[PDB]
Amino acid sequence: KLQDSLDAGVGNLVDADLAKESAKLQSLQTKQQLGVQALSIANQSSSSILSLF
Amino acid sequence: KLQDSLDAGVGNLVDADLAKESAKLQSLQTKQQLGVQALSIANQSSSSILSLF
Amino acid sequence: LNSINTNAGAMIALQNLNGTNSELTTVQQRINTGKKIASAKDNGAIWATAKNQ
Amino acid sequence: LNSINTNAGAMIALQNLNGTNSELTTVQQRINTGKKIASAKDNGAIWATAKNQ
Amino acid sequence: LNSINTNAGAMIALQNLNGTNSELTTVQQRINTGKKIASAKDNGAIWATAKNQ
Amino acid sequence: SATAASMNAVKDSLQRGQSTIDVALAAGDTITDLLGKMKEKALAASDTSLNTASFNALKSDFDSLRDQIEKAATNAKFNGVSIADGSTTKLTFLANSDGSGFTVNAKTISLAGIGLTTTSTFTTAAAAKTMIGTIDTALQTATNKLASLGTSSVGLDTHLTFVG
Amino acid sequence: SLAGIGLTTTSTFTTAAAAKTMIGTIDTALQTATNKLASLGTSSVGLDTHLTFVG
Repeated sequence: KLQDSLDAGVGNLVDADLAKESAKLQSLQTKQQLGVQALSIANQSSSSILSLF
Repeated sequence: KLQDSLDAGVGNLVDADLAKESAKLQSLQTKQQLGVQALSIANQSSSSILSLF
Repeated sequence: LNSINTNAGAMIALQNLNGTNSELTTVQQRINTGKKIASAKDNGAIWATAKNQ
Repeated sequence: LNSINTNAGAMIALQNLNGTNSELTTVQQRINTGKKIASAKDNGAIWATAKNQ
Repeated sequence: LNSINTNAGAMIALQNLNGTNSELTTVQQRINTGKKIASAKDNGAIWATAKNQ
Repeated sequence: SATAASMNAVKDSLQRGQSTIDVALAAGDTITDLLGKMKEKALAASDTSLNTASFNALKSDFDSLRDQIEKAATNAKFNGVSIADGSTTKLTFLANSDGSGFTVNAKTISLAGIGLTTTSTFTTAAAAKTMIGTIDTALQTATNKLASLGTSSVGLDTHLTFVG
Repeated sequence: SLAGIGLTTTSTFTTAAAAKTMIGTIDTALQTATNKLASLGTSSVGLDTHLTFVG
């Protein structure tokens, strides 16, 4: 019984509760797509200078 | 009686507790599928670079 | 500032994207391992305590 | 770091998947053999005592 | 509210699922032990009364 | 512009220190698993009810794990430099363009550094009963050293982000 | 081999007392062979652990 209790205590200290990461994964994937699109938009700022010449 | 005691001692030494294996097997199968999915997500990091070009 | 030699907005966007990729890598390791403290880099005190336990 | 050559996160995920596969094959052999010490590799000293007994 | 940094509905669904898990765990433990009160945690007063009796 | 261009060397030294600490952490994982197996070996040898052959086999397994710890500590090098081999007192990595460092004290994890010895063993049950606590202290100091190295690596990564 | 476990290619018994001595001879041979196999298994586990660290 004491060995089972120690293993349960190690699992409490260390184990991740994966149901939260199941949502955080999709959220961070949407964040990565939005950030890549925002960077692609930010890269284009130099293009406007050519229209003035 | 002595031979029975010796065989019981060998069984105490080497025999597995299969009831714990019945839980560890299912947990490791779920963990293996989760690790395969996580590695598959890790493989895709290069694809974001194409959007910037 | 309509400079062509420098683009600060791309710099800030790349920093935000790098932070998003870091968070996604953390979630990836936490899913594939099943542990929120898989190594001494995650949290050294709780990690050493769990190892001794 | 947005390298198109090195992919450190995939290597880390592959290491965790290899460790999970090792634990799973260990559980498979322990389930089919019925022993937690089926051979000298599992524990040479206990295997020796069990063989002599 | 269309945030990518927060998901309160997933939190409430997690709370409800954890409560259902607690009910399923206490019921399976009651089926296994065969008693509505198998330990002092279940109900200490009638537990001590049943121990003395 | 020169001060900004000089920061690439700072980032390079920071990542080099991170990789060195990573190799040390892998060797420490090996050393901790070996120390745990040595613990159950000494704990079994402490029992007086065993016959001589079982105590001898436990002694042989203990010596084998000890030699394995010595080799695993020997091999923990990143390109000829090591924070855990015990070959140096400390490593330093650039923290700024002026050459100010980011000191990382070495944490030796060889048998000499964890309080053990190349010839440590037990020849009697009382010697195994003392080796129980000896291995406990060794594993505890090893986990403390690895925790300090991991905290140093996280600090290296944080300063890397600030330098960028 | 038979030379490595304390026996011989011509080892045998021709009398009951020789068989009673061979009982202990076979005991010592089985014990030494089993200890050798245990050391080989420990060496194999060490090779696997070093393989993981090398990767």
